[PDB]
This record gives sequence, structure tokens and C-alpha cells, in this order.
Amino acid sequence: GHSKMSDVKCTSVVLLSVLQQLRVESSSKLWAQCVQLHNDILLAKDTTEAFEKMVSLLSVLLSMQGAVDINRLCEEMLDNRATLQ
Repeated sequence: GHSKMSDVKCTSVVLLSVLQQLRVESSSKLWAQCVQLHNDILLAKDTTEAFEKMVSLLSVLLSMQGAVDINRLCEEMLDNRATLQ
């Protein structure tokens, strides 16, 4: 059974077309541990602050994934997205 967001065309595509598109390469159960939750995150709040935070998770998670400096020098796409993302 689907917990939320049951067939809405672009469940498990949107964040793959943005984050892993260049940041995180391909196939990491590590990264997927947040790429799962992004699918549910689309109905978090409102279409902005939902999807926004769906990008948030992975940007923090990229640290354990292999990053040391990808917060601050990347906040230009999160904080200068939305002062929120």
C-alpha cells in the first residue's frame, strides 16, 4: 500500500532530474535513503515548501555520501532559492 503520493506521474523522477543529475553519481543505497523520502515529501506542506525540502535532504546527505564542503558553497541554490529551501 502507498503511504502517500499515489501515482502523480513524477514520483521518483523529479529529484533524480536535479540532484544526482550531477552531484551524487548513481546507485547509492546511502543517497537513496533520502531519495525515497523525497517522494513522500511532495505532499509535505504546499507545492513549494514540500519540493523545496525534498532538495534540502539530499544536499545535507551528500556529506555522508562523500562531501566535506557542499553545504555553504551550495547554499547559493538553497538559501538563495528560498531563504528556506
